[PDB]
Amino acid sequence: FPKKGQSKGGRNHSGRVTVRHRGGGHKRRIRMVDFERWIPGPHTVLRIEYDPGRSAHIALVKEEATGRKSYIVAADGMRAGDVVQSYRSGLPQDLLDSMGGVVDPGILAARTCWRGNCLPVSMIPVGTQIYCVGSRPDGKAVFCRSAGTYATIISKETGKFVNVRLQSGEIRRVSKDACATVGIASNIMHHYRQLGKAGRSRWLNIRPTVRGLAMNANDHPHGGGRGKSKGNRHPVSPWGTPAKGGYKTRRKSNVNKWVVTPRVRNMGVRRN
Amino acid sequence: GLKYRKLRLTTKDVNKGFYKGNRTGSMGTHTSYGTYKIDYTKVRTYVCPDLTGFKLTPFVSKTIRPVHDQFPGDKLGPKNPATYLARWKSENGLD
Amino acid sequence: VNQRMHEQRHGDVGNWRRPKSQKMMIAELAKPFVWPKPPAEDAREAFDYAMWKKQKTAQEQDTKFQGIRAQGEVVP
Amino acid sequence: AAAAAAA
Amino acid sequence: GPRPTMSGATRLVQKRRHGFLSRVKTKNGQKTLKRRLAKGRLRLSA
RNA sequence: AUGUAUUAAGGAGAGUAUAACUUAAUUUAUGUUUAUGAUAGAGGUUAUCAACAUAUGAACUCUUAGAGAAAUUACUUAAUAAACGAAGUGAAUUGAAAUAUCUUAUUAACUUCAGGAAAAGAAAUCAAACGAGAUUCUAUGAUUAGUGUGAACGAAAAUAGAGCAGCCUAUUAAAAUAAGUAAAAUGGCUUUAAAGCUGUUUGAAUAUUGUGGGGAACCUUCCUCAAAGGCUAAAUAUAAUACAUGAGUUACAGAGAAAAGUACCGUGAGGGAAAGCUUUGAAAUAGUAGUUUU
RNA sequence: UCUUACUAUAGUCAGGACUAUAAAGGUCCGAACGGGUUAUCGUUGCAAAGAUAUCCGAAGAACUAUGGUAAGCGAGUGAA
RNA sequence: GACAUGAGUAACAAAAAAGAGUUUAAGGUACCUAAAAGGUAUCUUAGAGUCUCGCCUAAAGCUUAUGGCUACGUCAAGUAACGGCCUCUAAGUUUAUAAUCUGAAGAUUAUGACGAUGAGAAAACUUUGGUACCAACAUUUAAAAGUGAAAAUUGUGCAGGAAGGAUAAACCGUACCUAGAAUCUGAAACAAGUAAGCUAGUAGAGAAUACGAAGGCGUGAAUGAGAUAACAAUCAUAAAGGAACUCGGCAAACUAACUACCGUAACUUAGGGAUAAGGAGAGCUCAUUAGUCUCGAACGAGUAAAAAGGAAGAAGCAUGGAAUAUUGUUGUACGACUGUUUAAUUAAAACAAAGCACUUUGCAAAAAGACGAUAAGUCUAAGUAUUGAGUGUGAUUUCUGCCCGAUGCCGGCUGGUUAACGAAUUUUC
RNA sequence: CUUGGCCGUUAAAUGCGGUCUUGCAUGAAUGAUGUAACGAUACAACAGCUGUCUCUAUGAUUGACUCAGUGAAAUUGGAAUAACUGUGCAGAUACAGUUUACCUCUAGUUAGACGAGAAGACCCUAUGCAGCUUUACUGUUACUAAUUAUUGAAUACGAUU
Ligand SMILES: [K+]
Ligand SMILES: [K+]
Ligand SMILES: [K+]
Ligand SMILES: [K+]
Ligand SMILES: [K+]
Ligand SMILES: [K+]
Ligand SMILES: [K+]
Ligand SMILES: [K+]
Ligand SMILES: [K+]
Ligand SMILES: [K+]
Ligand SMILES: [K+]
Ligand SMILES: [K+]
Ligand SMILES: [K+]
Ligand SMILES: [K+]
Ligand SMILES: [K+]
Ligand SMILES: [K+]
Ligand SMILES: [Mg+2]
Ligand SMILES: [Mg+2]
Ligand SMILES: [Mg+2]
Ligand SMILES: [Mg+2]
Ligand SMILES: [Mg+2]
Ligand SMILES: [Mg+2]
Ligand SMILES: [Mg+2]
Ligand SMILES: [Mg+2]
Ligand SMILES: [Mg+2]
Ligand SMILES: [Mg+2]
Ligand SMILES: [Mg+2]
Ligand SMILES: [Mg+2]
Ligand SMILES: [Mg+2]
Ligand SMILES: [Mg+2]
Ligand SMILES: [Mg+2]
Ligand SMILES: [Mg+2]
Ligand SMILES: [Mg+2]
Ligand SMILES: [Mg+2]
Ligand SMILES: [Mg+2]
Ligand SMILES: [Mg+2]
Ligand SMILES: [Mg+2]
Ligand SMILES: [Mg+2]
Ligand SMILES: [Mg+2]
Ligand SMILES: [Mg+2]
Ligand SMILES: [Mg+2]
Ligand SMILES: [Mg+2]
Ligand SMILES: [Mg+2]
Ligand SMILES: [Mg+2]
Ligand SMILES: [Mg+2]
Ligand SMILES: [Mg+2]
Ligand SMILES: [Mg+2]
Ligand SMILES: [Mg+2]
Ligand SMILES: [Mg+2]
Ligand SMILES: [Mg+2]
Ligand SMILES: [Mg+2]
Ligand SMILES: [Mg+2]
Ligand SMILES: [Mg+2]
Ligand SMILES: [Mg+2]
Ligand SMILES: [Mg+2]
Ligand SMILES: [Mg+2]
Ligand SMILES: [Mg+2]
Ligand SMILES: [Mg+2]
Ligand SMILES: [Mg+2]
Ligand SMILES: [Mg+2]
Ligand SMILES: [Mg+2]
Ligand SMILES: [Mg+2]
Ligand SMILES: [Mg+2]
Ligand SMILES: [Mg+2]
Ligand SMILES: [Mg+2]
Ligand SMILES: [Mg+2]
Ligand SMILES: [Mg+2]
Ligand SMILES: [Mg+2]
Ligand SMILES: [Mg+2]
Ligand SMILES: [Mg+2]
Ligand SMILES: [Mg+2]
Ligand SMILES: [Mg+2]
Ligand SMILES: [Mg+2]
Ligand SMILES: [Mg+2]
Repeated sequence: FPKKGQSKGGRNHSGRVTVRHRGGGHKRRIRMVDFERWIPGPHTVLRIEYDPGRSAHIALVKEEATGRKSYIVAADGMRAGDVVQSYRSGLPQDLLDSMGGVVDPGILAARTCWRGNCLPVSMIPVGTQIYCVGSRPDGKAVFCRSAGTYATIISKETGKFVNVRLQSGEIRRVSKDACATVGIASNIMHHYRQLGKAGRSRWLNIRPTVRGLAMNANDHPHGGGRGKSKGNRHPVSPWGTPAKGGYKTRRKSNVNKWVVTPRVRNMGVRRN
Repeated sequence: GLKYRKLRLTTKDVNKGFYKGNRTGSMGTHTSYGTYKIDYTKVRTYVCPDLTGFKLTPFVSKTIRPVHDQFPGDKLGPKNPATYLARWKSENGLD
Repeated sequence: VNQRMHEQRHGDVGNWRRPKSQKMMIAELAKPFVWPKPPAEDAREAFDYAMWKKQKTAQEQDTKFQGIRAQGEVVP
Repeated sequence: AAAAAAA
Repeated sequence: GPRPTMSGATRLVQKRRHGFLSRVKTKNGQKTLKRRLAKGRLRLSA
């Protein structure tokens, strides 16, 4: 469906700019991507398409049972013709009766832990790389949907949760029935591209960014002064929020009860 | 504009979809492709009788001086519903 | 429809308004019809064309004298 | 305006 | 100094901003009409 | 300008006998008195040569069904401005010779709701050892008591006048006499510290056989009233119309408006003229004439 | 209805050259068009921002048209 | 408010331009003529037109918009040869409905309604998603050929390119004006500004440049006729010298376009530099001709065919003959670059920029950030740590050192402090 | 300080370029530093070119000028509105003394009338304003922390005693 309106320029329903540096890009259409994948059965990848409003690539799959087509985030290496299946709505009969037992942790992983297959995080063995990690038992995928991102399974519990390490390095507690696609998000070379010119940024709906030092004392805490002057003022946003030093913008009353090992803060040190 | 802009806008001043009728009446309905089908149940006709042999003219000779009707003792002289009913009995009783 | 010139209520005083428009209709007759020709100027005596012509010229000149004054001039 | 100014 | 801001001005925008329906159908517009009516104006809008 | 009387939804568009007003734009009738009125003719367009009183036909379009670029569409026996009133919200200029509390000010303004007025109202009122006896408006009390560092702010009793009306069986139809109420702590408002209003947390009693509230911190006796339920005209506010009065105006005056919220200005909100008559004809100013000087 | 940004629907850019392309370039020369570099004139001007010459961009972060949106306690918009 | 002064002065100069005849209506004079009339000539006011000359011309022309203080006899069922109304919807709007939030006012989400700058059957008679789509760009296609549109076909690049509905003739618009000659906006009869189509021909790569067929114009006396001082503006030429001028080569001049021409340095991010620099050629006439074309009958002839063509020739001071394209080179500072900026005194070294770096955001019901008298809620985003936001720096080569004391932020003890709360207390009347 | 010393450029270098540097008061993302490319940026030099100049002259058009027609503006206390020296609210057409000048216009010109225009932007004043700044005074918020209320249990573990 088309992506049009004043929201493309960074305006909310009031009409004022709530997101700076937006507007004027190319005309786009939104692609309805499936992040739940409840319908079971084999799905044939028809083609790997390019999504403008996404970092990774989307694959147009086709349900061989009904013929319905849908979009899904393509995995690193997934090509046309590959067969994917979602075991989120339970295991099929043919696969369940083969082993005969109630559950065979060995053979199930050998036949279902394939690239592009969506399974509950519990059915995936430890050490597997996934890129559509869910949060709730019946919620869509929310983590590692960007290009080149993935997550590993640290440990499993009898328990209702499983631990996974996200792209940021945060080991957090995830539900047991949370969905997860095996593999890595395609387009792993996205963070290496270079636009080359200012005009290419204007096509992507990015408008110029004016620095606080370039403004007057009336519209920024950094404005004012003769010549180039920071003003002995600690870096802040136009509204007084510290822009450096480690000030966390997460609400204190909203404690993350799913965090096992928090991220490793760099603390302003240089990486390279 | 300075002053003509302050007059009442008419159909002879603008063309960008500005329509304004002259209260001529609705004679049909518009179609979905821009036509008009006339509903003759709304069209009006003029019932003009046969004037052949009619002797009355719109003027009366001034020799016949004007004289108003008199209704002594009756406040609603000409509009009296009783003198109309009583007069009806003698003149025309059937209808 | 024929429009009318906007005018002031009292000629040269009052608010600016516009009279009601005029509507003319042209019927395509099935039988032809021809109008008579106007009488010659020397045959309009039944309408007092002689006196009416003098009064018209008198009013005709009065409107020309006012037009010269409206331009900021005077007849030498 | 006037350009002559004894600034 | 003044500018020629009425160049290319259309009469459709005159009716959408200062028209009559743009006032009777609004909360603030009813004040304008009620104000101009108490003063005695003949031109309540446009 | 004030006073009195009456009245309680206002405008626009276009059209039309240019004193006559709504496509019927000068309708049609009745009664009385008509020069001792009222305050023995001529005349239906060469008209209305009849005033008063009571009736009567007609009275378009928009605001004002729905839509829309008001006076259009499309339908149809579709239809209520402002000012004044109560509550809620609530500034600043200014003064203090600066300025914070204060003052300006329970002001302006805005929002909601309501009627021709509204609100308020027949004491859980004031008084002080005597007594008054609802509310509302005006004056005195009063540049007072009192508060405030100051600047300033500022009552009540009572008196006089305008009106006067009491009730629950309310001249419109309501109470089985009022409990999360009175009251307390705390945060505010108001204010003199009481009384009154109020968010939060808590939380009573049952009539002079002295139960409850009040009487300006507070306690006590006495006096006084009887909350947590209601009704009520008049005097008052505003607008319109009419009339009365005038050491009020008489045209740069009086209303902005003697043809006006019109012309004109502004995108707009909004701003906003000039202009009387047949009388008189000052000063400045201009071209000449007489005398006189150059 | 000016103007800034955004937004919807539309429209315009003679000709030529280089470049890997027949079409892939904030490429080149240069009209329309859009800017306003320098100079002179004008300064009770033709003009309360104009005239002439010169100069810059001219397939792009381009320009233009008709609508719409965001402005006045907080500041709308702002390649500032 | 009236009337003076300046002053009967400035002004009526877009570097298009006028000259000589004719003529209508009304009226004012002189003469002829005295019966009024009429005639001849002339002047004034308002017009019209003929001949000649010039200007605009991808306009100052024609046909139509936005619009209009110009004027009202402007005529349509539909197509050819027409828009609106009407139907559908975009961005958005809503004193419509429901729910929700909210000191009132109101706000929010859904639905409905409304809303063009878009899409709407047939007619010279008519009533699924590349099996795709109709954004940009390129290509091909109504068969005699060429050109320009319409629509379609095929392909290319990334920046990945609407929605919805379908599929016997009413009502409204129709005049005139388009800005160099009487009409729009700029206070106005203003040397400014404003949309679309057409806009002869010659000559060219061309909408450049020059001419200009038709058409219009050479203003409403808002002017006209003379004279041709100083000086000013806008221009032309110039002996010898050639920046001696000046803050400074300001201004002006030199240079210039074209060819399928030759040639081209340091340096370089290997693309450039470069159209470097510096040279050559050009018009008219003509020998000559492989094919194409024409004429006659393979061959012959022909440029009253397009082209090719050469060390050919003629004339003049001169053949890029007139007009149009405004020098070359060199060393630094600043900013990489193309761009943007104080509308109307500063266009730049300032801003932006690709790139670089740091801080921040795990999305379990609110990701952070922004907005919300203040919330629901909206953008962020139908995004997910290679995401978004904020801050600084400002491509790339070579590099980015020392100090955590001060300040800020972040983290950390079964710690100290610690208001409210509160064990234990203490009063006035 | 200062035209810093030296070298090149110029007949002549307070300039420009290179270098030495003991830097009033360079410095590393308030980035340091060197090239290609780019620039209506700024500075300096060369060649060519020219009326920029030595040094102006001539010519053309439109104004200027005269005649006819139409017809402004700023401005103005009133004026019979000379020169010099002195004087004086301290720079005289107007006062003192002396001198000079028949009355009146036209076209030029701008020395003066402390010429006209804008109740000086500079400077200072006022217990006058506005915006901005901060570890100014006094305040409100974002945000952070504890707790009554909505709101109830159960083990503990333990401390007061
Ligand atoms: K018209
Ligand atoms: K006192
Ligand atoms: K109290
Ligand atoms: K009671
Ligand atoms: K600009
Ligand atoms: K039609
Ligand atoms: K509300
Ligand atoms: K030059
Ligand atoms: K030759
Ligand atoms: K910078
Ligand atoms: K820099
Ligand atoms: K340190
Ligand atoms: K520190
Ligand atoms: K540039
Ligand atoms: K003095
Ligand atoms: K002078
Ligand atoms: Mg940003
Ligand atoms: Mg950036
Ligand atoms: Mg920036
Ligand atoms: Mg700045
Ligand atoms: Mg600040
Ligand atoms: Mg500094
Ligand atoms: Mg029009
Ligand atoms: Mg319409
Ligand atoms: Mg302005
Ligand atoms: Mg415009
Ligand atoms: Mg309605
Ligand atoms: Mg209606
Ligand atoms: Mg009193
Ligand atoms: Mg004091
Ligand atoms: Mg009781
Ligand atoms: Mg209480
Ligand atoms: Mg008490
Ligand atoms: Mg009480
Ligand atoms: Mg007491
Ligand atoms: Mg008056
Ligand atoms: Mg008088
Ligand atoms: Mg007189
Ligand atoms: Mg606009
Ligand atoms: Mg380019
Ligand atoms: Mg001058
Ligand atoms: Mg260029
Ligand atoms: Mg160019
Ligand atoms: Mg003079
Ligand atoms: Mg003169
Ligand atoms: Mg003159
Ligand atoms: Mg004559
Ligand atoms: Mg609709
Ligand atoms: Mg349309
Ligand atoms: Mg013009
Ligand atoms: Mg023109
Ligand atoms: Mg005009
Ligand atoms: Mg041309
Ligand atoms: Mg013309
Ligand atoms: Mg002429
Ligand atoms: Mg010479
Ligand atoms: Mg020479
Ligand atoms: Mg020199
Ligand atoms: Mg010299
Ligand atoms: Mg020769
Ligand atoms: Mg630059
Ligand atoms: Mg400027
Ligand atoms: Mg400039
Ligand atoms: Mg860098
Ligand atoms: Mg959030
Ligand atoms: Mg460092
Ligand atoms: Mg430390
Ligand atoms: Mg306490
Ligand atoms: Mg630094
Ligand atoms: Mg003259
Ligand atoms: Mg002296
Ligand atoms: Mg004297
Ligand atoms: Mg002079
Ligand atoms: Mg003097």
